[PDB]
Amino acid sequence: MGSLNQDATILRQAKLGLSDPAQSLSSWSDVTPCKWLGVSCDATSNVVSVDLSSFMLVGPFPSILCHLPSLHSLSLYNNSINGSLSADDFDTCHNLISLDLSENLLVGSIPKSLPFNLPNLKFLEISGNNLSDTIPSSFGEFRKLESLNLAGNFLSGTIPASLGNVTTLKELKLAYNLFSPSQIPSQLGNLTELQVLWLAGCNLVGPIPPSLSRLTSLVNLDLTFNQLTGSIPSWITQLKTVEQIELFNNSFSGELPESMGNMTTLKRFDASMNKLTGKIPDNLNLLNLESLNLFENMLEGPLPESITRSKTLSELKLFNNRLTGVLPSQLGANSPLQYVDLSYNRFSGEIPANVCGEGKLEYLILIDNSFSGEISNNLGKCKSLTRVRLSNNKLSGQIPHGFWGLPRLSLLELSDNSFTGSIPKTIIGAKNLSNLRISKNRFSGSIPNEIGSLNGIIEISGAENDFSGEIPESLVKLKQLSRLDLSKNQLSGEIPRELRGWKNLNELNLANNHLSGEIPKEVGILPVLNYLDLSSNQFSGEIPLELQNLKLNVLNLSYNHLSGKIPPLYANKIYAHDFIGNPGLCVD
Amino acid sequence: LVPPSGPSMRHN
Ligand SMILES: *[C@@H]1O[C@H](CO)[C@@H](O[C@@H]2O[C@H](CO)[C@@H](O[C@@H]3O[C@H](CO)[C@@H](O)[C@H](O[C@H]4O[C@H](CO)[C@@H](O)[C@H](O)[C@@H]4O)[C@@H]3O)[C@H](O)[C@H]2NC(C)=O)[C@H](O)[C@H]1NC(C)=O
Ligand SMILES: *[C@@H]1O[C@H](CO)[C@@H](O[C@@H]2O[C@H](CO)[C@@H](O)[C@H](O)[C@H]2NC(C)=O)[C@H](O)[C@H]1NC(C)=O
Ligand SMILES: *[C@@H]1O[C@H](CO)[C@@H](O[C@@H]2O[C@H](CO)[C@@H](O)[C@H](O)[C@H]2NC(C)=O)[C@H](O)[C@H]1NC(C)=O
Ligand SMILES: *[C@@H]1O[C@H](CO)[C@@H](O[C@@H]2O[C@H](CO)[C@@H](O)[C@H](O)[C@H]2NC(C)=O)[C@H](O)[C@H]1NC(C)=O
Ligand SMILES: *[C@@H]1O[C@H](CO)[C@@H](O)[C@H](O)[C@H]1NC(C)=O
Ligand SMILES: *[C@@H]1O[C@H](CO)[C@@H](O)[C@H](O)[C@H]1NC(C)=O
Ligand SMILES: *[C@@H]1O[C@H](CO)[C@@H](O)[C@H](O)[C@H]1NC(C)=O
Repeated sequence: MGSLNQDATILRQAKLGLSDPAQSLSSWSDVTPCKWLGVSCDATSNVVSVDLSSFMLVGPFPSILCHLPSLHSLSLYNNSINGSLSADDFDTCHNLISLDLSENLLVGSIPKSLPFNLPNLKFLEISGNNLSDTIPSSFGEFRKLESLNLAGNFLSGTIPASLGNVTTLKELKLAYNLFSPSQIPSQLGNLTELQVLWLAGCNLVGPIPPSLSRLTSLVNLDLTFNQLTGSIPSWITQLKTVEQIELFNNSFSGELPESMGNMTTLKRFDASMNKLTGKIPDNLNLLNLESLNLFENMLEGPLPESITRSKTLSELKLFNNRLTGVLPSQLGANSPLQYVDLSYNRFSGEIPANVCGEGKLEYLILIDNSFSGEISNNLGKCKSLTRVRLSNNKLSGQIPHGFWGLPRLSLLELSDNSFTGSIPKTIIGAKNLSNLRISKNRFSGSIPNEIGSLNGIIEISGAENDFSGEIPESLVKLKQLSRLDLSKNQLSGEIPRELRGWKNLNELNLANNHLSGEIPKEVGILPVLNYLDLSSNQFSGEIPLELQNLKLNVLNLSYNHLSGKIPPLYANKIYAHDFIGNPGLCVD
Repeated sequence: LVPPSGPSMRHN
């Protein structure tokens, strides 16, 4: 009765200083306090823990809760706790083990007296607020603290060296603050129990200090978005339990350490956006590897064959390097490969047949290589694929019949290869297709009528091929179509007179075909057309006067069989190059 | 509020 009375009173007093518009604390306003929402008691009915996470509470920090004599845990995570923290706010909180104030609206400085008022803390989080001034040097005085998270605030100055005394620390998160340009303090090497060090976006400069080799329990090292320099130290290779190394977007140079391949515990490695030179290490036995990212470096050599030992590898992005040679034939066969971007390298040889072996492959990006040969029929059955960019390679042969109608395929970019054949009527199946980009190839046959059913399509770019027959009347009823480029082909016939469906059409480019008849009147009514190229055709008759409604970047009706008079808007001599090569055409 | 500690999803 007594410790229930005391505690119910303390909790209700706390509640009256907060505002609760979602009515999260209705259960506080007949029943025992130990069964109220967010409230936990020990066996003698004393409140031990108060967890109000995600309760939409608004108001100052309810320091009255610290008057609860057995309170060890307080969470106000993800609320709208506002104002600043006073010294006095934690006067009575000396029993607390856990304090979580992350995701609120706190402003002002962290109190310097906090460690004196909170001597027993193990877990302190104030992540994602608007805190400012410096991290107090007095933080070195915590004798028990295991996890410190001040990530995502506006804290200034430099990371205090005194933090190195807090040798009970297993996690230190200071990422995403406004520190002055400075080095990683050497004293942080004292924190030999650290498993997580997250100093991303902390304006760090210089090398990773040598003293951090003493952090042999690191599981996660994350130093992304700094200007760190020097080698990636090879002692990361002899971390027995390392799972994640994140170094994206620094100025690291030299080579990846050669011994990397023996890091069996490693799940994720990212050293992208650096100045790394040399090769990818070989004799890789990276068994637990899920993700490797080395994009935007100056790496050279092959992708080693021993990457196929990584049977859980799902993400591989090495784009924007100087990588050479042929890729492992067995790549993907025994991996759940999901995202693969090897663009802008100097790879050669064929694309592995079983790259989508386990059916998980979504992105296959290989822009700007020298890949050769044909696309496997296995890829043509890879229904997981959403994004496919194979442009600017040495590829040839015919595309698999199933490859044009994969359900989730959004981008099919094949341009600037030697691909042959006709586009099959199985393209009807590609219900999510936005962008077809097949310029500069050697395709032939008709453009299928089935394309018109794909209501998503915004782009049909198939310039410089050998397409023939008429343009399907289907293509008019594609409300979302933006760009139609079928220039430099063998297309014959006319344009449909009815074009009101093309509300979003911006570019229409049909130059260098065998097209005929008059230019439809409704081209001038099209509300967002800026590009119109119908030159090098056999278009005859009078130029419609409705084209004067348009503001065009490009207007080219040259080298046709046109007749009559040029519309008066385009009468001036600067437009004259747009109409040359037409027998029966003059200016007034 | 805060980006997660993990890989970059920059791709072409
Ligand atoms: C990878 O490399 C670096 C990280 O080392 C990174 O460069 C940084 O990017 C930020 C923002 O992306 C840039 O900082 C800018 O600073 C100027 C003022 O000096 C302003 O234009 C911006 O600051 C304002 O930000 C708020 C608005 O968002 C405002 O409310 C506020 O009042 C500020 O005035 C802007 O943030 C700068 O170029 C660097 N900064 C540092 C510290 O390095 C680069 O962007 C990263 N690139 C990639 C691809 O990852
Ligand atoms: C922070 O709290 C808000 C409010 O409780 C959370 O928003 C809710 O999110 C869930 C989905 O997880 C939905 O069921 C609710 O409809 C959302 N409500 C509102 C008002 O947006 C939010 O998820 C929490 N954020 C975090 C990071 O935990
Ligand atoms: C906490 O900081 C953020 C970022 O400075 C503030 O949120 C918004 O910031 C952008 C500019 O980055 C403005 O366009 C918005 O209008 C800001 N919201 C406002 C002024 O309400 C946020 O205000 C800060 N919170 C507090 C309590 O100071
Ligand atoms: C209008 O289009 C025609 C082609 O239909 C352009 O003429 C070609 O110009 C290029 C210049 O690189 C030459 O290589 C070709 O030999 C030309 N072809 C013919 C048949 O003459 C013309 O220059 C375009 N004009 C404008 C103003 O866009
Ligand atoms: C806390 O939030 C409420 C409403 O969102 C506001 O009226 C009140 O004055 C805030 N307190 C501070 C110190 O900003
Ligand atoms: C804490 O570390 C600072 C600087 O790193 C040092 O000067 C001080 O003596 C240390 N204090 C204790 C109590 O360890
Ligand atoms: C990898 O090899 C080096 C010796 O060349 C060693 O220091 C390191 O401990 C090895 N790593 C593992 C995880 O065994």
